[PDB]
Amino acid sequence: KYKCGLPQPCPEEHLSFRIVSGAANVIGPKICLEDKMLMSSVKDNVGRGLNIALVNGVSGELLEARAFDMWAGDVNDLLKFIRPLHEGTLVFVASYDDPATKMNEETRKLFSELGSRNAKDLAFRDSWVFVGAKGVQNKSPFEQHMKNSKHTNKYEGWPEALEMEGCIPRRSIAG
Ligand SMILES: CC(=O)O[C@H](C)C[N+](C)(C)C
Repeated sequence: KYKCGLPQPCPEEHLSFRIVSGAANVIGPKICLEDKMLMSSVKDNVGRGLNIALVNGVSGELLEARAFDMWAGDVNDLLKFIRPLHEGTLVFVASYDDPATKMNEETRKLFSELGSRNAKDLAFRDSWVFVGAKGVQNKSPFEQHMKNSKHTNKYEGWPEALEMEGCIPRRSIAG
């Protein structure tokens, strides 16, 4: 195993990452970058809702990681966290339990501008993992979504946890 437990390394200056979303309302998510856990139950920084790590796209430094309660939290807290990002900031997102109840149109639009295809349709108890970036042009290649649906839900009441891994190119110091 290589960085973050991937089966292959990420060469050419790329950042290795792995995200696992939550399982129902009992197993928290985790976000790994370059073999370091940005968010996990061991770091004790995850919670129900959206678990978001903001990362410098040049250095890979963690700027901040926070969980946002999407059931009872004020969505303006989430919005203040994700709106004023510098160009190239990477945005790692893992849902836990319910990512959607407090999401509003402004939040869906901002995630879309960060590269999300699934934010526009996110609904109660969906599973979602996503890596976006401030200034991305096309949609992100790192996004998975599972709808909360009784026919397919792994759990009584919730969809399965998602696992996503990959290699992210570094931004240059140019500019
Ligand atoms: C700038 C741009 O392009 O962005 C980056 C590459 C990141 N992701 C995550 C989206 C992949």
